[PDB]
Amino acid sequence: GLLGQIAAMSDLYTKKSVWIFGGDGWAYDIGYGGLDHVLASGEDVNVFVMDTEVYSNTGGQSSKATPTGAVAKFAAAGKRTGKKDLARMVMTYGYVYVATVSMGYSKQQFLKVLKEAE
Amino acid sequence: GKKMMTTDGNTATAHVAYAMSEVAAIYPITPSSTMGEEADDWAAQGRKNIFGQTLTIREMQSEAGAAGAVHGALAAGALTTTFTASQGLLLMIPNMYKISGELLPGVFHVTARAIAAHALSIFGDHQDIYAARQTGFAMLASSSVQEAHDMALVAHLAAIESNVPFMHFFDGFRTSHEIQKIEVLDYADMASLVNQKALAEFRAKSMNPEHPHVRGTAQNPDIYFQGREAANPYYLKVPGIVAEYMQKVASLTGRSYKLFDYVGAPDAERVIVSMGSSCETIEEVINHLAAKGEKIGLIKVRLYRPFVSEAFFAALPASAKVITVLDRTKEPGAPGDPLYLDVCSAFVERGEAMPKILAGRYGLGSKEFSPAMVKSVYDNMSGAKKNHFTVGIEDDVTGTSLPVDNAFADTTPKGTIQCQFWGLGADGTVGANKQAIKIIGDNTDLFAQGYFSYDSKKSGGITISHLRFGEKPIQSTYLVNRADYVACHNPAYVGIYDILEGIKDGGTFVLNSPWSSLEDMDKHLPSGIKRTIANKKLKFYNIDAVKIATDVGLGGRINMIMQTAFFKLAGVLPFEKAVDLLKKSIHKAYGKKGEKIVKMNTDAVDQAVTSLQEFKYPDSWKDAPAETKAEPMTNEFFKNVVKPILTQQGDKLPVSAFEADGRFPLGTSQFEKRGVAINVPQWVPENCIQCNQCAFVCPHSAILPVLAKEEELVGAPANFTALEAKGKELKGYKFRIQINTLDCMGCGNCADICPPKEKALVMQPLDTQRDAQVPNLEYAARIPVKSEVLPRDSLKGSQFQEPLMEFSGACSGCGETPYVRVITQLFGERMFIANATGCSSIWGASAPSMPYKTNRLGQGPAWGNSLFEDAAEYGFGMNMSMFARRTHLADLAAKALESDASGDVKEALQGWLAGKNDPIKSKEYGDKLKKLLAGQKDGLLGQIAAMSDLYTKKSVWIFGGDGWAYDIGYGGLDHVLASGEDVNVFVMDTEVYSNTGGQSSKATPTGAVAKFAAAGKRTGKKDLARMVMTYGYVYVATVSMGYSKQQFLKVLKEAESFPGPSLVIAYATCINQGLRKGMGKSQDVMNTAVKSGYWPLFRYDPRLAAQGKNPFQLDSKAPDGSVEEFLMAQNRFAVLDRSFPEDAKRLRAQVAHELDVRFKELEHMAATNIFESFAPAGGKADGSVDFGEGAEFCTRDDTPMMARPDSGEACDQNRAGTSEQQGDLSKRTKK
Amino acid sequence: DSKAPDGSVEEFLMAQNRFAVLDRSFPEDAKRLRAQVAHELDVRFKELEHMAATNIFESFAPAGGKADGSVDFGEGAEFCTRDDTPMMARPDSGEACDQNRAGTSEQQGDLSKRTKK
Amino acid sequence: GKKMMTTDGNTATAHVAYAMSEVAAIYPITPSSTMGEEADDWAAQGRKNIFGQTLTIREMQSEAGAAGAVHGALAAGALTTTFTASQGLLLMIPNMYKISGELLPGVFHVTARAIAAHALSIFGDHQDIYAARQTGFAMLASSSVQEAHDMALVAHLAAIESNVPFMHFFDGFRTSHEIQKIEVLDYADMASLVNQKALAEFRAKSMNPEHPHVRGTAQNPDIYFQGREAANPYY
Amino acid sequence: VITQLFGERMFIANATGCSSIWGASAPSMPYKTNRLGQGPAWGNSLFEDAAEYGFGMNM
Amino acid sequence: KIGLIKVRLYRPFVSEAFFAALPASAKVITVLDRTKEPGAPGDPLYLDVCSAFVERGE
Ligand SMILES: Cc1ncc(C[n+]2csc(CCOP(=O)(O)OP(=O)(O)O)c2C)c(N)n1
Ligand SMILES: Cc1ncc(C[n+]2csc(CCOP(=O)(O)OP(=O)(O)O)c2C)c(N)n1
Ligand code: SF4
Ligand code: SF4
Ligand code: SF4
Ligand SMILES: [Ca+2]
Ligand SMILES: [Ca+2]
Repeated sequence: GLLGQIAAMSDLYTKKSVWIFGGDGWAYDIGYGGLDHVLASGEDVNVFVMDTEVYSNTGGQSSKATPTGAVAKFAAAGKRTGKKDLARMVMTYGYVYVATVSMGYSKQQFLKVLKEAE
Repeated sequence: GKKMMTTDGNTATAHVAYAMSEVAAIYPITPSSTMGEEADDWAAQGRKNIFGQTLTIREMQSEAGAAGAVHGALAAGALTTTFTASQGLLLMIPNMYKISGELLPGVFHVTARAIAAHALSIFGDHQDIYAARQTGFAMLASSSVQEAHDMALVAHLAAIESNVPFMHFFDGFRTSHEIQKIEVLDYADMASLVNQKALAEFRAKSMNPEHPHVRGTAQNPDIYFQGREAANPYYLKVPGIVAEYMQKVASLTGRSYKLFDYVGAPDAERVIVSMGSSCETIEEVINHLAAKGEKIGLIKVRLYRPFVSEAFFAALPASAKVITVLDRTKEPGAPGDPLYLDVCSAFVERGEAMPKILAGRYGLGSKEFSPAMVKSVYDNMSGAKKNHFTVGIEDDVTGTSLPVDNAFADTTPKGTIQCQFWGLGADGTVGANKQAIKIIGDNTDLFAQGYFSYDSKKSGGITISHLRFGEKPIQSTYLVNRADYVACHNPAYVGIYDILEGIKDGGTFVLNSPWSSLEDMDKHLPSGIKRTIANKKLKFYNIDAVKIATDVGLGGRINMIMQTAFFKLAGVLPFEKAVDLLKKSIHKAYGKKGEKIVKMNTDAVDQAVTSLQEFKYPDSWKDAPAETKAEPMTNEFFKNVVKPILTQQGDKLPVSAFEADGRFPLGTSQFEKRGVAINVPQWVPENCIQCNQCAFVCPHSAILPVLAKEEELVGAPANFTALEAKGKELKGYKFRIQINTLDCMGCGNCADICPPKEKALVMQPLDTQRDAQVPNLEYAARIPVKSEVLPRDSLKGSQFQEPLMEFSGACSGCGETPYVRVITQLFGERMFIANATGCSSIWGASAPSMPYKTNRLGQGPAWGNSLFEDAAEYGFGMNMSMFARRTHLADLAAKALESDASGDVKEALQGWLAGKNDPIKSKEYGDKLKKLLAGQKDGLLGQIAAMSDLYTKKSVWIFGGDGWAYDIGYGGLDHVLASGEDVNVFVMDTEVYSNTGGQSSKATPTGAVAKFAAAGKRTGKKDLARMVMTYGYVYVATVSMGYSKQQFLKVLKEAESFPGPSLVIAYATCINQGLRKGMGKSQDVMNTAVKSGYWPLFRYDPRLAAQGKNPFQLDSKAPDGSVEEFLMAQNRFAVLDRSFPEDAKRLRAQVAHELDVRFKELEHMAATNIFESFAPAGGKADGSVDFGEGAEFCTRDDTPMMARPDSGEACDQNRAGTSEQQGDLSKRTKK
Repeated sequence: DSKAPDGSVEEFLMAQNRFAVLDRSFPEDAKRLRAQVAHELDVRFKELEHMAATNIFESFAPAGGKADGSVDFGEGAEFCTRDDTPMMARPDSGEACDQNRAGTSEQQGDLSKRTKK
Repeated sequence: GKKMMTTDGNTATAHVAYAMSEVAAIYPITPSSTMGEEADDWAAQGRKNIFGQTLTIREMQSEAGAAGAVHGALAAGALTTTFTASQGLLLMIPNMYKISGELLPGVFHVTARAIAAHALSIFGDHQDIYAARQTGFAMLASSSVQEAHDMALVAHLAAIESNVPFMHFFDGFRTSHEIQKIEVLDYADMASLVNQKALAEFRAKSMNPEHPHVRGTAQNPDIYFQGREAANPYY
Repeated sequence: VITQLFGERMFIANATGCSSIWGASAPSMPYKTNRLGQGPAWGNSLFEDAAEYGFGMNM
Repeated sequence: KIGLIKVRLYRPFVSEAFFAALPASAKVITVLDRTKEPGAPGDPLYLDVCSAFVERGE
């Protein structure tokens, strides 16, 4: 009974950290609409976007995250449009922790964001 | 244990799903929307599932999102569900492969619905389940409300044990929406059938950081093929597991099932294989025919996947000499449909007898599958043996349909009352019907069935109900044809519709009408009806429900009276129990605001019963004879297609009546003149200040401003009164406000906003107006619209334009139509409209009636609904086509200038080339050219002559509401907008998913009460405007008609002209927001929305940034404390107050704080020196370069994904370090 | 967390082939765009600056309320809140109401207060 | 006329697609990514299609977006294409029904690829084409690089004339990525096989505010079943 | 480092892309458990739905 | 004595043409499918060919 039940749910005792991993092509393009919804849902999940500023894995195709003038696939003369501002875009909600980072610059600030975001 | 219950198939299944689920990721899609909503209300009421917990429901942005959420949950150990249909289902296909791929106990309940091909459909068929045929999910079909409950249970238990997901489907509407008296089960019983060892294992196999594993891996060719076959043992066991559970449940229920089940004669020679609800009706006919000695049978399929041939056969009689497989779908180009294809493979694979299998199709899009049709399927087996036929349609083009004989007898069991009720929307007929079913079914032990035909018209639409009671279970899954009792609750029907079709001899018939005397009665009822009433020997009862209702105090509300007539004259119950049972319910329901209401209802029942006596009639009726057609000119098409459909005779149209690609011509709305407003605004010339705010406001184009110079007003009616025209430019004309009292919904909007104290427009009952205002309208209709006299886009001048969208089947005082009408009053002649699904498409394109029309010149909005999920990317498609086709024209024109073409021709040509993108010059010049190249057919010049529908710049619009723009279609809206190309998106904001049930959208406000936001949304509105304003190159503006019509026009003009993307979000009212004082108060409300600070009006136009000016302009002033008096005026906000004051007072403060912040942020943006500059575009020029040229290190990997045709040249893969590390190294060994 | 731009921009862009190829092969266009990017980061960072300094801003609550209770947007509403469409039809729907065809409340009343009899 | 060329199945087909298309709404998905990229570099190099115009390629946010863009273009009169595989294809299913539903000459070139079930796969098989079996699109398979060129041509011309969209598929990697010495055709020859009466009609049947019509309508049960069978003569 | 901080108790819903390609190409899998047998529960749903997938787990 | 029918036009599936390619001496015929529909009674190509053979009635 009861006590035994709880004994069996031991892989639920300690709070878990739900992460959502993906790059710029997913977060800014194909998966954005969803990224946005989940983020607007206000529940406790953590999304980490690795920004390469293009669709890497498949051929370096230009993504909505690719910068003005960067040369990628379908942006063969250098992208003629600005980077999609996802950060300022989701910062409009007000209830979503939003941060950007760069390892080469501050590893301290990266850790401060990991600790704060989670 | 067991519990009697009288409900539909949806809730029948949502009963079982809530019980067996721990999580539900959801999304609204007709006809399955209910299930998710009930799953949600129940959870909101503390209801516990089998584990004693309330359900976790969450609403996703789309059903693909829901599919993925359902996937992650199962992966994570929770048992999960989802409800979906047609397109929703298609979007869940990718996941479904992953879900069964990873062997998870998912369960999808789908109310099988048709797929949108030439046209869309909310109705029922198997096009969507068959689309998921290969995903790997098991499929189990229920063919009746009782079966939806059981089969849903089977599907859950079997999933848990087998680890193979299950999709349980039932026909959309014909089962999902059929009320029927069934037996349900207690959660404890469902709980008791659960394999715990299996369930505890699902738990351990799951994801968990305490004992992790990786799933989803990418596999090569060496191991993919194997790992794919590794799940076989499971699919081998999923059938026995289903059989095991059909058996266990039967143990508790008494209702037994088999994978495939036979019904009919043991020595039947002609057997039918069906699936879904057709079986019930087929079974019902089988009995009839068999009682007569016929050797016919039926195999109802339950478990469609996996398809156990062994079990198929165990249900097919050995004497079957011919067998036809009925499929509720159409796979264009296959050699046969799925079910038929499956059965065949069994027969060949069996290698013995071969009964001659015939294939047939029925019910697509909820087409009827009545008994006569089944008789026909059968007769075919013994007669012609036409293979690959259709039943239910007259296929005169391909000639594949079976003939149908309606003289076929009635086949319902002995002792069955069949009823039909004809009513007007919102007269409570349907409600009463659902009530009479609970009442009868709960206090008698007769089976009750109820099905309700509706109307595509949102306001004043008709509604016909079909009820059935009988001592035997009702297997009639078809509409009622031989009615015992037919009731007509709206006198207007008698004349227009076929009220008495099929009524049985001596069948009672009641009519709500004030023609109490043989005199009036005689001066209204048509010949056909008096006759019908006569030769068939009917029991005609006339009742003036309106008056008795007014009399007894119920303010002319006929529901309770017409409810009395049923109970009394229906023949289902003995008089004393009938009137007994009725009163007992008057108290249960009611007992609201005390006794008064109650008693006042009781009295209605009384006098209802008292005044309810047979209308006695003259034998003369037997040959009452024919009337004359006071018919107007209506088109060759209205005459032939749109009228027949509107008068409930569309089934009668053969396939040749419809266009292969399903298109429809515009303006069929013009000839409708429903004339259902109760009160219609009437003009008062002596008060009109001549302003054109009334028409500009009419959500249906009911008001028509006439400006006619005096000699056009000659044969004008005596009463065609007109004022002198105020204005400089306006002097030789007389201006009149013409009320179209037959295309008005009597919303009251115009009069309510009409400016003068002594109103110019006043509401008057339709009958004080119509006689005089009908002919005047016509007159005013064949008078020229003064498009050029005033500035097109000036409030007054706009109302002097041809409205290219009129009389939509949208609600009275709808908040969407005023906008879209003026949008066409400004760009109509050259616009493309890509309409996202929602009220826009529903009111804008419900066959046969189409609001949008062409102008005097035959041009108007090219209209098309792609889907719901992709309106923008669809309108981006058109945009691209115009680029290419318009570019072709320009290279061709550019070429003609190098020819021996006329000088004039060349002069038009460069002018055009120079003004291609000017909607003035492009036309000014294209017309010169259209005349100049007239007749031209040879080479270059001829080519350009043929591309004349490309000469003038077109306006590409993308229409959709908040659910599309903020949710399902956002991702796309965003992309198209980021694309920077010239398209215009117009979002009608209702702050919820209107069209389908007022479900909460990501645009719904803090504390607004919608579906899935049942305690008032506990999150802020998604700020789309500020969200897209971050790009910097997208024109973004918000508007509100009630506040500034001038600013609306300034936004239309500015948005359409910005050489690039434009976003226009408009506050739109809705029946769903629940405006306390009426939709007439709509304009006043949009207006309060801006004053209150609730909805501020701004504009972000990048060309200002181009001139060094700040592109952000506020247009609304700071908040003025109206907020609360604004919120508390909409039921959406006020219900939460009534029912959750402590929580509600909190949230209206949240919203009052939010609008206060957003507006303070809107303030220093207007004042910001910092800002995002602008360039329309301008550079590129021929030249391509790969990111890989002249790079030093490798720029690609050894992966097969990066391999390209010209790849493979060597480079530095970075394995040897940095340049300087490579060199400091070389400079450290050298040798 | 980062400080203002320090003119590194071009020496940064010109270091990645993604940006440098366009230079090699489209100098006239490339010199233009690296200026665009140098202008953009200059704007975004100036906007990133007065946000850090803004007194105006969006407040926060993790969540906390609801509690058992469900209510349809249709309760105690005066006019109809649903249509005759088959899409809106629900299990417990069908009770009569004012479909707005007869006008606004006050228009209904000024009318009653104008015939009465 | 004819031209010897030694290439893979992808470019073998992208040769024909660029020639027969006026618009391409696109999205990258292995193994079919090449086609779209070549369609794009070529356009960037002034290359002309059979009408003497360079191709209009645009990259969407997903292939469902590309499916919808492909739909709006055809509706709007332009002949259109798209390249896709496995999941990309599955996302184009809803539109595909609308595309053949409204009888438009679309053409989808898919390098048939496996579907992600227990695991994902970029490799080749017919799990994705068979998934679109019922959308109403015609299907024509090529079984070798030489056949990808021809069959792609057949698929374009037949679409123009029949008004029934075409999906032309070849195995992913085993054909899409197999270099082989083949014989191609000049655009002028492809141009010469085009039914002009059919093409000029595709143009007139199209959307245009000068002569509008409404498509996409919501139909009830009285007329849905019929209007659905109304396209039979075509198939 | 994200795992050097939360590894023992994390769910990872990986969108397709280099993440899943480098993070889960059978037979070789980078992610490991700790001295105690616990580590990141890893799974690639699809490309189009990484977030809504990780929202599923959350639910 | 072995043969092969390479299918070109899979949809629409013209049975008439299917047959016009199958030798009259075919005594056994195996339909190869490059796919796996879990739980169907056979794959698409195989399913199609069958319906032709039964529908042919010889
Ligand atoms: C539905 C779908 N469409 C297309 C693809 C092909 N694909 C996978 S990787 C890739 C792009 C990867 O994007 P990004 O997030 O930038 O990844 P990274 O740069 O980190 O590799 C795409 C389009 C896919 N897997 N699924
Ligand atoms: C892919 C898909 N999912 C679900 C639906 C069901 N449906 C159509 S209308 C509706 C919501 C309409 O949204 P909104 O834009 O708010 O429309 P309006 O308020 O203007 O009616 C939905 C979900 C659909 N048509 N297609
Ligand atoms: S009451 Fe409404 S529908 Fe009638 S004319 Fe006025 S605005 Fe139009
Ligand atoms: S709103 Fe009133 S005053 Fe103005 S044009 Fe209409 S009827 Fe006349
Ligand atoms: S938007 Fe609202 S008011 Fe308008 S048609 Fe839709 S449900 Fe009716
Ligand atoms: Ca967090
Ligand atoms: Ca524009």
